[PDB]
Amino acid sequence: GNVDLVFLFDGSMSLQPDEFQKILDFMKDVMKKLSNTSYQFAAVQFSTSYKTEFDFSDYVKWKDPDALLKHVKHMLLLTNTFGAINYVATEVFREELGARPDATKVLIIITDGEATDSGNIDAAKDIIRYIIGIGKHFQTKESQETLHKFASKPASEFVKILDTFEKLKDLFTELQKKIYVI
Amino acid sequence: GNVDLVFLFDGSMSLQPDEFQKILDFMKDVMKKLSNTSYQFAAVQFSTSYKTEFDFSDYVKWKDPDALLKHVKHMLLLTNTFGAINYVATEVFREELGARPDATKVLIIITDGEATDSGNIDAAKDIIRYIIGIGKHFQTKESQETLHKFASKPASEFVKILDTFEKLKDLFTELQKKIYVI
Ligand SMILES: O=C(/C=C/c1ccc(Sc2ccccc2OC[C@H]2CC[C@@H](C(=O)O)CC2)c(C(F)(F)F)c1C(F)(F)F)N1CCOCC1
Ligand SMILES: O=C(/C=C/c1ccc(Sc2ccccc2OC[C@H]2CC[C@@H](C(=O)O)CC2)c(C(F)(F)F)c1C(F)(F)F)N1CCOCC1
Repeated sequence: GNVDLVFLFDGSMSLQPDEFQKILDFMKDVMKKLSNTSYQFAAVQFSTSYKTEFDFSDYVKWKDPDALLKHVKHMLLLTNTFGAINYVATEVFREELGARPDATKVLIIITDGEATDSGNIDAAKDIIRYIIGIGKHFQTKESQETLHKFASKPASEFVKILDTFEKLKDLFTELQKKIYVI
Repeated sequence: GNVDLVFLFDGSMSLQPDEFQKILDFMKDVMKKLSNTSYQFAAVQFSTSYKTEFDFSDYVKWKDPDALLKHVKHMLLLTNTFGAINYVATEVFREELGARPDATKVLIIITDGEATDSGNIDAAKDIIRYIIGIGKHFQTKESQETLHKFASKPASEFVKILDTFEKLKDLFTELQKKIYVI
C-alpha cells in the first residue's frame, strides 16, 4: 500500500563535486518518476553529522524534488553510517514529520565509503533497507561485505555495488524496468 | 516480465468529439507515465471496422504518445467489440507489429456502448483483459453486465464503469497510486 521512502545520502569528503551531484540527480530522477503515487519521500544527508534536507510533510507540501533539494550543501567530512541509520529511524520516520503509521518503510542508503562510526541498527529493524556502494573504495570483496550489516537480506537483493557514479544512470534504467501498475 | 499492452478504444458515432478526445488523452497520460519501463504499447481504434493507429514497433522507435496518435480520425460508426478483440488477439499481438512473443499480454478496452456484433473471444484467452465502460449507456446493472464476457474474471477487478468522460482523470489518479517499483 503506502510507502514512505527516505534517501540517506553520503556527503563525505571523498566525494568529488560531480559525484555528489550524480547522487542528487539520481534521487531526483526517482522522485520524479514516482510522483503522484502511494510513495512519500524524505532526504537526509550524512557525513560526520546528519541533516534532514526535507521531511515527509515537506514532500507533500511541495511534490517538487528540484525545489526540495535546492538548499543542500556538501558537508565534506566523515561517513558516520551507523549514527545516520539511527537518525533516520528515530528522527525522520515520525508521524510528527508526516510519516504514515500504516506505510511500508523503505531506506535507500547511498555511500562511497566504509562507515567511520560503529554500534548497531536495531532501531531500524522494521525498515526495508537498500544500500548503494559506489566507486573504487568498494573494489574488494571485503569492502563490499562491510556494507551488508546495514541492509536487509539477502545482499543479492538489497546491496548494490556500482563501479562509477555514471552507473547511477544505468541503475535508474534498471529500476524503471521494474515499475508496474500493480 | 515484459508487458505488451494494447489500448482498444471505441470510435462509435455515439461519442461526441470531446469524449473521443478524452479517451485519447487518457491513453497518452498512461503511456507517458510508464515511459522507459518494461511496458510497450499499441493502440487500435474499433467501430464497425478496426484500425491499428500505431503498433509496438512505432512506440519503441518514437516513444512519443502525442505524435503517435496525432493522426487519429474518429470512425463514427458502430461498436463491434467481438471482432475488435478478435482483431487484437490475431492481428495485433504479432512479431510483425513489435510484439515480444514471451511477454505478458494486456488489453485495455475503452467503450461507451454495448457490442453490435456477436460470437466468441476464445482467441484472446491468453490475454489479461480490462474493460472501461463510460457514460449514460451504462446506467443499468444489466448494461454493465454485458461487458463481463469481454474482461478477465472477476468483473470486480477487470471491469470499471465511469459516469462521465471527465472521470477518466479520476481513474488516472487512482491507477498511479497502484504504481510501484517491483
Ligand atoms: O519501493 C520499493 C523499492 C524501491 C527501490 C528499491 C531499490 C532502489 S536502489 C537499489 C539499492 C540496492 C539494490 C538494488 C536497488 O535497486 C535495483 C532495482 C532493480 C531491482 C529491484 C528489486 O530488488 O526488486 C529494485 C530496484 C531504489 C532506488 F534506488 F531506485 F531508489 C528504489 C526506489 F527507487 F524505489 F526508491 N519496494 C516496495 C517495497 O518493497 C521493496 C521494494
Ligand atoms: O500493467 C498492468 C495493468 C495495467 C492497467 C490495469 C487497468 C487499467 S484500467 C482499469 C480497467 C478496468 C478495471 C480497473 C482498471 O484499473 C484499476 C487500477 C487500480 C487497480 C489495479 C489493479 O486491480 O491491480 C489496476 C489499475 C489500466 C489503464 F486503464 F490505466 F490503462 C492499466 C494500465 F494503465 F496500466 F494500462 N498489469 C501488470 C500485469 O498484470 C496485469 C496488471
